[PDB]
Amino acid sequence: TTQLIQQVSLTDFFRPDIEHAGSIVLILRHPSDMIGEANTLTQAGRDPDVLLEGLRNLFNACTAPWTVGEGGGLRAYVTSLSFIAACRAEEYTDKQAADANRTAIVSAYGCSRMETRLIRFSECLRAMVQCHVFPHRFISFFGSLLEYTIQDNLCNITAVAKGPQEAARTDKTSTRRVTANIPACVFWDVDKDLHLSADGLKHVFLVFVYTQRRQREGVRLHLALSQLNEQCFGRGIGFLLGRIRAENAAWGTEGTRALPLVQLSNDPTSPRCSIGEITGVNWNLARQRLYQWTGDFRGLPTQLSCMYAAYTLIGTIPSESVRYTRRMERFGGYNVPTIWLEGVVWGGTNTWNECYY
Amino acid sequence: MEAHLANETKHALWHNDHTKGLLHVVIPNAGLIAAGIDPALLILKKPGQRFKVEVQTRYHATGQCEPWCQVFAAYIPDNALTNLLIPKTEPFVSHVFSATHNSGGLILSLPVYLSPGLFFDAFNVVAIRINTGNRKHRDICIMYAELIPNGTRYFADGQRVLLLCKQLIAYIRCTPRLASSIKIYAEHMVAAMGESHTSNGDNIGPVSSIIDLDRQLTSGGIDDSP
Amino acid sequence: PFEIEVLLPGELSPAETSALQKCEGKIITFSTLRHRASLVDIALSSYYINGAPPDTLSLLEAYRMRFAAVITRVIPGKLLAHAIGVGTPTPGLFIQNTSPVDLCNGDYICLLPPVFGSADSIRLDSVGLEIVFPLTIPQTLMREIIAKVVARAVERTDVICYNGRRYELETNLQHRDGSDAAIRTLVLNLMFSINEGCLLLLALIPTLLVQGAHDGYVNLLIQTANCVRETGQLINIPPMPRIQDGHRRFPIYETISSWISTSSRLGDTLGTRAILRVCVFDGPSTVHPGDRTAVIQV
Amino acid sequence: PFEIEVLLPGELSPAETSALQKCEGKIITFSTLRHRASLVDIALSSYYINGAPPDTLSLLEAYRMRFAAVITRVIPGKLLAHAIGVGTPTPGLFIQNTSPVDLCNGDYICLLPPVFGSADSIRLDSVGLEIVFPLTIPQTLMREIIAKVVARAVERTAAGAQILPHEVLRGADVICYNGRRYELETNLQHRDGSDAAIRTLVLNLMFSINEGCLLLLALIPTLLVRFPIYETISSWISTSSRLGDTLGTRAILRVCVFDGPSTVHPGDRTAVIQV
Repeated sequence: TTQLIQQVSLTDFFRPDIEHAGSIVLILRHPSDMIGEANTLTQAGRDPDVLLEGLRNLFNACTAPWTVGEGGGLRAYVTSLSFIAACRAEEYTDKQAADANRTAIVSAYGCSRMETRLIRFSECLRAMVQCHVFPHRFISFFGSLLEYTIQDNLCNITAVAKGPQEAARTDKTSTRRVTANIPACVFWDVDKDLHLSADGLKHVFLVFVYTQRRQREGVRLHLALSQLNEQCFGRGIGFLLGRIRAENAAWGTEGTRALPLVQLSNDPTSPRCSIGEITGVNWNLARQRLYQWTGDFRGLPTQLSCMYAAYTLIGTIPSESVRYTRRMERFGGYNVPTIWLEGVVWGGTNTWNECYY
Repeated sequence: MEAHLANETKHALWHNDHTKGLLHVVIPNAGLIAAGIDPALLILKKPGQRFKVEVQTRYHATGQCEPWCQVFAAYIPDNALTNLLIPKTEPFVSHVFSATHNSGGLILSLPVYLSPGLFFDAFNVVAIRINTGNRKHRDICIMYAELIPNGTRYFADGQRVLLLCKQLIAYIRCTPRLASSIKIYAEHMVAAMGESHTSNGDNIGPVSSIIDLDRQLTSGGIDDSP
Repeated sequence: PFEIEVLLPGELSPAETSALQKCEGKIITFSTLRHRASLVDIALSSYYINGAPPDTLSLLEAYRMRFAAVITRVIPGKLLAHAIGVGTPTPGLFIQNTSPVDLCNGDYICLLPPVFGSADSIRLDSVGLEIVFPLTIPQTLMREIIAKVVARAVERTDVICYNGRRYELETNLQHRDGSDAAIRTLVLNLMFSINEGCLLLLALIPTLLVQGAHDGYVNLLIQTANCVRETGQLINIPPMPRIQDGHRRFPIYETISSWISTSSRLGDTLGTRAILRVCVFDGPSTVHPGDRTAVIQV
Repeated sequence: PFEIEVLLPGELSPAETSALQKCEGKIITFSTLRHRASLVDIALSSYYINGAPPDTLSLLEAYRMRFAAVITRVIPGKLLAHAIGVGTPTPGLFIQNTSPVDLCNGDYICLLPPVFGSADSIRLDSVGLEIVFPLTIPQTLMREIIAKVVARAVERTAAGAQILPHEVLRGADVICYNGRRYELETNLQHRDGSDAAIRTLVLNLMFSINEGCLLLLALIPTLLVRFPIYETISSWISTSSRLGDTLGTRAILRVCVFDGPSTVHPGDRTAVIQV
């Protein structure tokens, strides 16, 4: 059930630093395909020049423009976990430490043009989010890379999947077993609504909510971990975010006489002439009164306004009753706070089953 | 023509307050030669200026004023008449039709008052705000007499469509493709327009069909009045 | 793989011990998952809370929230059971045709409260708890009883014939704990179902009837559309509208995408997860009451 | 725990062996595997049921109700089947990408033949025993394809029954992959008999949409500031419940592509798993 699959990538969205475990890598999509698909889903409302400007800026900022969009299997299609943590995990648990970690990372990795790249990425993400385009419809499940190697300007890291990774005894790490750790921003408080004991096997879910406000938008890549059923995850998310769900619904309405005589005209006085009065006469002059509704509307977009909750079954645990310990680690050129866990594996499928409210 | 059409939904959704009736008005760009500015920076160049146009009223010894109007538009160079009259055929662009050196165009929103008590006079000047240099902005100021001249051109538009339809029929018939069904049905449709007009006269009659504005913008002002 | 252990209750009765040692096949459900359980949580007295009998909707949502498990063989030394975890093979099990009717091959067996008939009640003489064996069918009559019960719930505020066989049912609805959930979900479905294509569809009834006049596919809709035709003429029927743009605008794609999303959402909410796909060998796939089969994981 | 065998057809050696030499990545599935099976029960000739020829819906439901299995054996003088299962080992997991359409790493396996347009499924009509294999596309790709084909069908029917078609019918719908060209929907005058089964489907879909959007204004206008009127609602609920199981097409097989076979040329050695 375990396979060794490696990807031929040199430097896409990562630096040739010391490899570390507990990293999650996703697969992006070509901007041309997404803009070609969304040119009809935009439905006007915003100027399309900002998207083109953002795409041009991203193409210019990306290294080796002659390799992206052509060639073989060498392109920009993967993203390291460090970039995601620096861009999203900064205002979740402890800001006064998250900002220090981000500054240390951007000072130790780039040290020459890291701030410009970070601001360009932030602006491109804001442009790609404000245009009411969801990129999660193309992301597929990917494995976790776990390998230690180095070469002359080359690095080939293999990936593993669900199975006996910790029991295979590869004898290639510091200890006789493998290392499995997760960052600080992996668990959120749930006892306030789940005071009942979590007797059972817990599940790991990835949550990516969406916001819709007045000319302002943001991303929130949370990581839920609850024993509740999959169908109740959306209800729990809606209940937890009930203070902002109403505001989102009110701000999402962007982009009248009823008929109470039906109950009285159903049985008596029924002018059922939908065939006899149409197939016989031309009906080009008898259409005088009819109904008018005393209104005029064109388009009622509601499906793309109430979508604010999502969850996917990614990652499981071989055993329950997992206990987390808060400790410190010293590695690399700087000491950063980390949380050590045990009995955690990866795998699964990226089956998007959302429940909007 | 796309931004204005998209923005027309706000006017369409309006039900009350009939004192502001939006309509399509085309302003020729012939006066832009005396502006002395760069036309490149007027459509899409170095975004950030956020050029906007506002429309306001000017009363006389009555007080109050209109609370402006948030509208915007964009120009179109390189023979805007060709791309606004002839249907857009960019994937298969070729030597279609024939026209002289045309110019650009613009669409400006001007509210109008409609009510049982219509009334008409020339005592109000419409002020247009342009986000350009205040030194010699080269603006215009007209009264309400020119806004509502009480006239329309309904008869002169009939002959304009005839020339275009004849030209398109000739272009379709000049290429020997498709099948004979199209040719035979076109011939039947042409013959159906008149017995002696085609059998004893002419089918198409290109003679001197030149796309020009000679009898279209000269006569036909007051012709369909009661 | 992993197996749970249940402590044997005292005062064993041979009358049910023989049945357990002979059958070894029964579908059961549980809420609390624990490797070492002595009294579990399947207690009617504990589930009775205040004292009022549970409602059909309450039982349905409780079953949906709770997981499912398959009872494996039982040995006198200790009681063993197999739960449903991840999609991995689980050899060493046994199943039986509990339903009185035949089951098609590759059918996902669900769990429903006994409403089809008055099933036998085995009153255990022990002190811990008692086990009641339900007798229902996964989806065949479920897809009709759910429609009947929701229709009754929405109208408050039978006989089914198949191959010459008549089936009787006994409804029970006396609580309003699920009425709020039902009205909330129906209003949510109604709000998510309205789109901009309905006006265009209603503005095309003459063309639709003209096309169908020489088609023949009219009775298959008019035998049940008794009120649709009446309400068709009681609508605005507006003329052809003007779109804001005719280059990259298509409301049909948006409305079909919204309908697909809503259909997927309702199928996920109304669909119980049960990865049980058996594969027959040699003999026919159709099962018969009174036979014994094996367990196959796919 | 049992072996599977097949019968080699007679007087058809050269052409069949030449086809099998080129096609080494075919897929064979059986509704109920037995010790002895023939080729006259898994072909199109055996799909005739309910006194009517098989249609696209019948093929889709048969594919959904059928299992999934693969084989790997190309011998000019021998042809036998092998057991497929988790317990039974399957050495030599080598498959060939029969579909020339380019794919991506980590896709979902689904059965959807392209009979609506550009099928290009050449079979052997000299014996009547043909096994047409469907193309594999991800769930999102198949949803987009279904949406585009139903949109084309409804717009074509509207143009036919409107006597005044709209000049806009395509707009800008070009599917690419990392800057490529698909060259699809290049024919308009071509006609096929597969459209006789989708008209009823689209009519039912539009009727359901109309009744669902009309029931909102008939019950109570909350957002607006001898006839029991129940048979239509009951029929709509029953049809929705029936279609709820029909719309379920979750993928079962998993694709685990090592590097990429189609990076420079599609149709190469591709890896796959059974997760």
